[PDB]
Amino acid sequence: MSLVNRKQLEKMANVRFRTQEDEYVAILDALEEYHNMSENTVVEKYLKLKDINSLTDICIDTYKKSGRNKALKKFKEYLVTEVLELKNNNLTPVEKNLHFVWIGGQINDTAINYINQWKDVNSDYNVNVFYDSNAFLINTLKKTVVESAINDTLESFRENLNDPRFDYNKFFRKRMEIIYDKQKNFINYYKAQREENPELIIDDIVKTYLSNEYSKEIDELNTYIEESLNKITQNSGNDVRNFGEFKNGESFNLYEQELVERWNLAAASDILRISALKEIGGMYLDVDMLPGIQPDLFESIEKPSSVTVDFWEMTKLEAIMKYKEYIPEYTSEHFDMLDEEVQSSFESVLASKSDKSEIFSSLGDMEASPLEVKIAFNSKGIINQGLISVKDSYCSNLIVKQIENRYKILNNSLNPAISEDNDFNTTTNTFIDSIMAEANADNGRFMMELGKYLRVGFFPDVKTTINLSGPEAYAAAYQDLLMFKEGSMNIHLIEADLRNFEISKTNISQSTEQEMASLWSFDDARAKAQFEEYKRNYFEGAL
Ligand SMILES: O=c1ccn([C@@H]2O[C@H](COP(=O)(O)OP(=O)(O)O)[C@@H](O)[C@H]2O)c(=O)[nH]1
Ligand SMILES: OC[C@H]1O[C@H](O)[C@H](O)[C@@H](O)[C@@H]1O
Ligand SMILES: [Mn+2]
Repeated sequence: MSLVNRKQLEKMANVRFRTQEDEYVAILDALEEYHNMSENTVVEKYLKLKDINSLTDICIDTYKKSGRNKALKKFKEYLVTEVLELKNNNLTPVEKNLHFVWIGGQINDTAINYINQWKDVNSDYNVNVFYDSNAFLINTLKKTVVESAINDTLESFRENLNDPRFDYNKFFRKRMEIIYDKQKNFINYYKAQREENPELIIDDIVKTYLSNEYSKEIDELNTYIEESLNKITQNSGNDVRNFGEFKNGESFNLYEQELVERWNLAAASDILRISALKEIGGMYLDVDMLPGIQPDLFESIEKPSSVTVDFWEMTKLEAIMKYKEYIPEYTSEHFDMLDEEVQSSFESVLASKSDKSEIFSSLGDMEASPLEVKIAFNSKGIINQGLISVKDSYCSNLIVKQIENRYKILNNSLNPAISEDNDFNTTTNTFIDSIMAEANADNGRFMMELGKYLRVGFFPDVKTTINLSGPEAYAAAYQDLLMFKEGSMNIHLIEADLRNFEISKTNISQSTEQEMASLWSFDDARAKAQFEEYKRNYFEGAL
């Protein structure tokens, strides 16, 4: 399992009558050094392999027709394998912290109920539910602005809505234009207020705005802030405004951009979660994730052949919540579709258990490499709804830097476009023209995903966040690690590469009810059902 020594590499890369060139010798020296590093940190050894890798590339480029290159390229594969060896063999304890994030408003009971299942089965774990005490009204601001735009849009189309099958995309298109205008109005107000009185907090500005523009009662908004603050305080709340390292770092401006300007709480949470992991260590979880089910629990019950795996995984939790009642209002939509015999097998199994510890597994003493961040997987690949990292892991730093470099590219084209104070369509075109002029061979595909940034949260199937602060930033960091580099923009890693960094599937139950409804995005199917909902809501409005 050891990777090659100096002599073994000289045999490999041997070419009769060719002297060892300086750049060849350099690799050889560096390799022997690496084998003298028993007492060094894993990170120190990774950095050595990184330099060995860099010296190998130099040698290859310096002598492109060399009989050594075939073996040198082989040697590079060995370096990667060694990183995985290093990663898999030098494990340190994961700090016993569970980190949840809920920002922008009051947390609901169902989110708390999911959180308590984890608490209930991981008593040795300190729980953080990150919130922003300056920013409990962002969810209200977005809701009010979007509902206002919904109404203005219907009043624009009117009877044209009847006929024929009017293209519902026209609705969301016109509504985006109105949303962009209102949002710009607020952003302009926020910036004017901050520059007039830097002591003002987001919520002060938001409630004044809501009161001025939407005739909201600030007394009521005040009471909601009060209630939200109290509730999260009682539920392991941890204020972002006290997270000093995060506040003073280069990501905080990105966080606030998503929070205050774009109203994208999932993107804001993407930025927060990884800084929390870097700075504190532990395990990050989305509030719609539940503890792993005990593997032995349902073994005696065979999945019917007619039913898919993901369907079966949903019904397991639905079975649990039906008979054990751990979480109020939990759906049994799928469990109920089953044959009565299979339902009986579930209730007989669950009945033979008296404890929640017999139902959900505990996380226990986990360990992972100082090099890595482990990430959840689903049918579509990596997903950052579950993350595991020791404090200050090398990858956590790689991910933070990916996100920041991704936002730097975004904002370089976006800010000038927005500062021309034009409408949605003009702004969009200007921004895309700039994105296009700035794209090259190795970021092209990333750039194609940015063009859509301005509609995030407001138009169906706009998922740009994924490419900016979400899963693609992690894939890119992993490529950084295994490619011995920084700033990868073209992802070429395959599933098997990324599988190296996976969280064991048994540590998380992903197929939950709340996971089936995205809070920051919505698909075409959902867009259609919203649009018709809005049509009928409005018609019933004579009240
Ligand atoms: O109003 C909100 C909505 C979302 N989130 C955060 O965004 C995460 C991702 O939400 P969701 O699971 O809906 O995203 P998805 O898995 O559908 O991409 C949540 O767990 C929260 O951390 C938040 O803090 N406030
Ligand atoms: O990156 C956008 C989103 O991607 C994934 O769907 C994760 O579930 C979510 O937590 C994240 O916010
Ligand atoms: Mn989710």
